[PDB]
Amino acid sequence: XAXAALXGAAXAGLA
Amino acid sequence: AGVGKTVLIMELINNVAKAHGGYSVFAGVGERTREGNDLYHEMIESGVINLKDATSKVALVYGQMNEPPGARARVALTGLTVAEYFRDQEGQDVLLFIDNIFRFTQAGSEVSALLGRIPSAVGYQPTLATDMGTMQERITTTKKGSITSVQAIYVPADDLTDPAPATTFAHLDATTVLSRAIAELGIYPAVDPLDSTSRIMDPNIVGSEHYDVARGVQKILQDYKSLQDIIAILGMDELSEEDKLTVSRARKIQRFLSQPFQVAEVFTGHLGKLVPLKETIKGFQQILAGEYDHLPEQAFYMVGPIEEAVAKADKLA
Amino acid sequence: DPAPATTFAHLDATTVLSRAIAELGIYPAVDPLDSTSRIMDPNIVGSEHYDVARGVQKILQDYKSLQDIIAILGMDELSEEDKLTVSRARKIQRFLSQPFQVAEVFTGHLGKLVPLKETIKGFQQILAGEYDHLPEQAFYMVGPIEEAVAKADKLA
Amino acid sequence: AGVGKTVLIMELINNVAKAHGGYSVFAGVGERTREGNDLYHEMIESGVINLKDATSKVALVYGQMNEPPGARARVALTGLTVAEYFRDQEGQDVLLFIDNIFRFTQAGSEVSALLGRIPSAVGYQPTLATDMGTMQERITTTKKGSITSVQAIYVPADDLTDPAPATTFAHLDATTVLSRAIAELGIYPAVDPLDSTSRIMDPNIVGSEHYDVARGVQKILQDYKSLQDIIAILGMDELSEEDKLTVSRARKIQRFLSQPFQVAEVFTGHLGKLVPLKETIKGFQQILAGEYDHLPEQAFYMVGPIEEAVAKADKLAE
Amino acid sequence: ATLKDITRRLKSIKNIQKITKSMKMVAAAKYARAERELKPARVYLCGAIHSSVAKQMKLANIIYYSLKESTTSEQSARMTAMDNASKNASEMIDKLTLTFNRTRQAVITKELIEIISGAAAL
Amino acid sequence: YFRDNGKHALIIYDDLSKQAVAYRQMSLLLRRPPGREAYPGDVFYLHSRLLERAAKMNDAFGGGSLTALPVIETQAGDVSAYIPTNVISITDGQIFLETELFYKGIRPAINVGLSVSRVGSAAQTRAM
Amino acid sequence: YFRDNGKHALIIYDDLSKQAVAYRQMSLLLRRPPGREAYPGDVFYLHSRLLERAAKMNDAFGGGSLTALPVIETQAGDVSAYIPTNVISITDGQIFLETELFYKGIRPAINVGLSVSRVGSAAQTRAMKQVAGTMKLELAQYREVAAFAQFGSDLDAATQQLLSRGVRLTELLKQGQYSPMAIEEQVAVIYAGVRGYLDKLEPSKITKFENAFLSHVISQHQALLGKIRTDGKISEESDAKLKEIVTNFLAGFEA
Amino acid sequence: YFRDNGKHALIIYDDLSKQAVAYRQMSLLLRRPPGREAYPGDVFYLHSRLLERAAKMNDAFGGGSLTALPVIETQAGDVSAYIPTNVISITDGQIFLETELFYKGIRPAINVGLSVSRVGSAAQTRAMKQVAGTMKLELAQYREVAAFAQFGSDLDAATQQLLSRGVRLTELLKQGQYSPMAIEEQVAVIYAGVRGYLDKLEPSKITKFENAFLSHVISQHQALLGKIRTDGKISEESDAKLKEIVTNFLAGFEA
Ligand SMILES: Nc1ncnc2c1ncn2[C@@H]1O[C@H](COP(=O)(O)OP(=O)(O)O)[C@@H](O)[C@H]1O
Ligand SMILES: [Mg+2]
Repeated sequence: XAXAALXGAAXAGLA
Repeated sequence: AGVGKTVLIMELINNVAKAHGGYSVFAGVGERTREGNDLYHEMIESGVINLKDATSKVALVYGQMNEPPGARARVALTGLTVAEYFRDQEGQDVLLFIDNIFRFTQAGSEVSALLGRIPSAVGYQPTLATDMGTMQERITTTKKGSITSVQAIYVPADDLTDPAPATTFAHLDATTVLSRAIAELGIYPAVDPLDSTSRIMDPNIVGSEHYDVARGVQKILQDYKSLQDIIAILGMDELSEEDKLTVSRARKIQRFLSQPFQVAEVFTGHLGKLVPLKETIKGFQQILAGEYDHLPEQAFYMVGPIEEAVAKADKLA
Repeated sequence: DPAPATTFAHLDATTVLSRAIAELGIYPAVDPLDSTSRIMDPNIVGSEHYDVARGVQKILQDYKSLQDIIAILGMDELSEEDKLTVSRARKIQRFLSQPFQVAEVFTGHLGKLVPLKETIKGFQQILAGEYDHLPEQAFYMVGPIEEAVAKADKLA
Repeated sequence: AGVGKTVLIMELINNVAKAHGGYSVFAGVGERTREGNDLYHEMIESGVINLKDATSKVALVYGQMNEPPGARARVALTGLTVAEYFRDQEGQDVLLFIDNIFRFTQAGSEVSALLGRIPSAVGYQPTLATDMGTMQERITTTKKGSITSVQAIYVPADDLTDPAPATTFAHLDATTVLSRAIAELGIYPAVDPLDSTSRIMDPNIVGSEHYDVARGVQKILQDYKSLQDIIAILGMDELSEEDKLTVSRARKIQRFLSQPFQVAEVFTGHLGKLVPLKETIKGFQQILAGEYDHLPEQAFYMVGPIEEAVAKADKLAE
Repeated sequence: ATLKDITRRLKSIKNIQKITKSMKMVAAAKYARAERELKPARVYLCGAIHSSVAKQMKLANIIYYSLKESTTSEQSARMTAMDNASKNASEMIDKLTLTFNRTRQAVITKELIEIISGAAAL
Repeated sequence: YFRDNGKHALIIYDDLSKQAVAYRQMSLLLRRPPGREAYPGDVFYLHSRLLERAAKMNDAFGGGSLTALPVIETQAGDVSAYIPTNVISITDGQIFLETELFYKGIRPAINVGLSVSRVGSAAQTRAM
Repeated sequence: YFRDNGKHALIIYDDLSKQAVAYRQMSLLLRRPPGREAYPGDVFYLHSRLLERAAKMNDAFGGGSLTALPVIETQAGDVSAYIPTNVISITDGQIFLETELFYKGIRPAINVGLSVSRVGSAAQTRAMKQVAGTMKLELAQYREVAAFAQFGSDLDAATQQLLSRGVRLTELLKQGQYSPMAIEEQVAVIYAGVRGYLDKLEPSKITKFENAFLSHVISQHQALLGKIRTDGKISEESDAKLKEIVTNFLAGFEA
Repeated sequence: YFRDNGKHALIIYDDLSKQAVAYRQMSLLLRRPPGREAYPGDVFYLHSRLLERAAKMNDAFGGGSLTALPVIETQAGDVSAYIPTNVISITDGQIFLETELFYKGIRPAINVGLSVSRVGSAAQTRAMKQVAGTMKLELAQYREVAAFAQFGSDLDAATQQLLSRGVRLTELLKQGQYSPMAIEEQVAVIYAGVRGYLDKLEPSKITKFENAFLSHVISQHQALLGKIRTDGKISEESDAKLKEIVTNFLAGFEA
């Protein structure tokens, strides 16, 4: 949510 | 950061010059002035750049963050032009690095907006896909040579379906996921063996052998991942003669997947290794095989070809 | 959406179809808590009809609220009482489906046309716990309640 | 909408404006006409307004909801202007009440397109902030005089991030945030304990007892907030007795925070209570201290001072 | 749905998932112990446990039996139950994030369209 | 007419949702730039102006009155919505009906929590 | 002016959010084209051109510097909104503050997990690193388990350990306002928890402990701190001296 | 041209998704009001007009035809988006491929439940009708019991048995690329599974059985195939012959 972008590239192995 | 991003970028460069006599370009789209200069001297200290001679293996293109949208909009192309030459004029196998692909797109929207056009979904440019394709498409293998691009991707809001990222995937042939966790195991390059993917990982393309080995390494890596939870809680022992081998091997595997880079010799005090594809398949093939089950873990840490795994064991009594 | 949204006001009866329901295999995929009719009035359909109708809706509404929990924790932690609404609801839910002549090619069953009194009835009983013994499946894709009893035998 | 901005403003006029001893200015900007009438007649019935002599302690200015955007875009200025006079020209300390300042902003937005402007975010005018600035900047205490402004602030769609409410925070020294979620529970005043702030909430200013209690009260509510969603599903058993005591205390505090207003009797069906600062600090202090773990929550609901909670317990005892 | 609303559930289901996951690790632990202690004794939210006996419900030598058994079965049940609860919670976190991102995007577009709309009418 | 003549009237505006749409239409067609959600920047005013008319006159004016019961149609039970809040912020309270309540057997589907009366007991008989 | 002349300067922009708004207002009034959130197409550029001006010069230029602390005000924690996105993307890191944290008692409300410093240790003293490093590690380790605590009906002593270290270290990070400490004082305190001295202490006391402990060393032991400062690190000696200093103080403390 | 001249063509639009974005680009640049997803009001029509052109002419018009297999790319399996819904509301069915399935190793990752063929049954061969008919039925009874739940202990022989075909049938449906099968070859292999000739067998063997059992009947039995294919139905003899054919092959199959 709101600040998730500060994790990051988290679901990357899905792309 | 923290994860060997620059070092890996530098080894690739090196390895391209070495194994393919191909040069490289580095395009910094929206580079932080601080970081550019830091990249510069880092390459230098590692050799890839040579201020004294004519042995430099990289050309650097910069589109700093202070530059106006149009400049940060074009810099990638500029870098592209450069690389194209080592392909269309000298038929090598160039390397193109775009850092970061996101800032390209973003630069596109800014220019678009300025041109007063109506933004599309999520505010991006109506020409999002074209802007991208007129660029991406120049990156290919022609009859003369080939340009390969390593693009640094920044996913917005961690949203894989965001227009920016989504568009971009339409052109990717493979991902290289650097992982902080892996790095934490001391493993370097810190590439994630389970998250990183390739379109060419098809037996129809890499050949049944290559394909099988790969699919082998991965499953084991996967299985071990399962057990991971058990080990820590219920203790490493209900493990079968079978369950205990998958682990052992996996653990050897995880290590065999790590490696010393020539780029990092300057102060790693360790010689680099440029393992060959043949050697790579063989190595993993055997571990899977069970040839080195007797060998100990640490034997495989930071080495090149399996042969080194063997010798390391020696020196390790 | 402005289109459909602005349309409701012009109808006397509305059959809202649901993808969610359809995906469950229920056909027609009518949402029983979202479809309405100006005629649903005791002084028009009679109180027997009016009572079963509201009866069915209340159990389905009740089941709907339990769903969030059932979703993480399943039924185990449910009350004996709650579990009974869930059973009944899932049986009413199923009993609402039906094979159309027009859709025979897909259901693989012979179309059925249930008479109003047949419907009021079959629903009463379900409500009234007269079939708490039969399995859900017995109710799926059938005409009159009678067929739902048989289907039960066939299921053994 | 309807969370108690006005009522709270009403209780403050009562508990503060009434014992003032200086002037007061109440500017009704874009609010309900019915209200202006209620207030006027109340001021009179209480002598704050005197129709026979010069004892009037309050000036009134009105630009209600039945006015065109132009009037609404200006009443606040009118009211503020009156108030500035008593600040500077005379200087004897003034109380300023505005209800509701949001209306000033929404007034501007209403004519903004006819003024030929590209709309900013959320449909607001592009000059929102500045418009607010040149205005809010006059509403202030100076060396000449003192203003004590209480402004009601509407929150469109209940979204505190809305450009308007959002832009206002900076202009304040103290903020009382009301919440529908709290209100919905029957807890009035519906203040959100974890979203309200004051510049003086400083140990160096209110003192450590005040300070430690407040913070103490906040920690427990936060602690409890965290747990809420969890016990909700997983239940309460697995909870440590340590943790099931904060659940207790929190629930109690949550109640002790409510209060029957003098101005809301028509609403609560309870005689309004006015608690003094020390009665407050103490009552909470005690609850935190475990000194009432025996009384029931309900006893704490809709009461004034802690004693009433104790009394209510007995009355509740059967 | 409201990003504020979806953020709530998400915030919570994220928690429930970790708790639940934590409870299983526990349940597995005790259950390990139990399987061993069980061995000898035979030579003499917990799933559908408490209920199963409850329904069908309407010394020492054996007391320790029904006990020594009723704990393996329980620590067994809790474990699998919590295993699936987080399995559920994970399906949910994944599902909700999807709704989050659809809305998140939609909100942005909707605003921008509004702006453009008003600008173009001048 | 009734209000001003010491008589008593009750007016139902069923519903103000469709009226706003009409307004929005009329407005856009005149080329007045569209505002939030496409409505004219003054939708609030459109309703305030109207509902302020409902009132209770003093004995000096005949003691007559005008009581208004305006109807608003939410979507997905969302009362926080811009128009729904616009109107909630004018009237002397609201009666909120939920479909959940309704189906559940609670009819009227009045949601006690969310409904209010800014008049309070002053509008009730002592008995009540 | 400072930067260029061999001097060092610090700058705080409070906020860049308001400035963006100012710029937007002008843009739209001039009728330039509006983008997402009504921001002009050159709003990114506005900040990048600003924030880049800060930098560390080379001796060849004077060695002077300009550090920047720009402030951005998010909304409902939406770091991904327009302006926050730019600035985050422009700067070398972020210090993320949360309300939840704040109310929970963590003040300053720094969300340690989500905050960053690209520059990192390259800016930390050897003294600090000497301690910062393990701290960072146990915390990260706590963060993994934290959620379990409140329901840890029977956790092994392995993780149960990290829970303890977790809360203590966390308590160590707390801080009052207007009272910035010297690098030497910070390490002394951190050393206490990090070494395990406060593990048996009560969480409710860490705040009190530090206060008093630090008052003591600032009073009594200004020579060790001087050392720590000077030597730039924790010598094997000063290390031992600290051991006694805390072990005795603690004893005293729990009388 | 082919449809119009008594001939038969196949057109593949790969993708309609990208065309739609191309058109949208055009539309926005022309300044046409962006709607849902920023798409212009006429994007549905963009698709309908195109797709209406695929068609089956009668004899009095050449009996020719045009078959369209348009491709649409969903984001995160969201089958409700604006563009996907549009297209679904045009064609005569869909074949949804699942990410889950694809990774779990089921390819073609076809979602048996979701996918549809509104008009194709009539176009279906009897032979397939004969075998495929009781395949979705079987798969229907398998769709249920086949939960997300990986570790589930089951009871009931029937439901057990149902679960058992399901995994076999599923193995029969996996297919590599570039190796399109002859209809008669399909009925043959499908026959083996739907009839029970693979029940006694282990799901990991299915693939292997297929290739081996297929080459076998292709090599030795071109005689029966041709009948099936020629007759276009499965005659009593053909079926009788087939039954033994699976029978014997089985009997000799090396694990
Ligand atoms: N302090 C309070 N005590 C009891 N009821 C209250 C209180 N504040 C508000 N209410 C209820 O809320 C309604 C709306 O309050 P009001 O002040 O009119 O809200 P706002 O001005 O914030 O829209 C009141 O009419 C009353 O019914
Ligand atoms: Mg009010």
